[PDB]
Amino acid sequence: MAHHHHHHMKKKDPLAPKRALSAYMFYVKDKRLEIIKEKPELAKDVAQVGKLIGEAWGQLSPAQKAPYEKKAQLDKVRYSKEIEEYRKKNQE
Repeated sequence: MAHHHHHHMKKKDPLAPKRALSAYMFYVKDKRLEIIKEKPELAKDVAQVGKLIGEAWGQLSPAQKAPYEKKAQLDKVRYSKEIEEYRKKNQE
């Protein structure tokens, strides 16, 4: 199973429990995927996209930040701990 089409790498986490992406990642991938679909030219501008995220955040309002943060945290925590114990007691 070593072809040019499919390369050996971490494409997904099949050895992990059930869980969905967190608000944090959602926003990140959202803004990025959006800037790419609408502007695929700068899609190869890691620095650009990054600056956009940081700026939008530091200049974001408490309305969306409230839930975005609360969810991002609760999710990041629950997920972190979840996978933490699972991984520690995985491949048994």
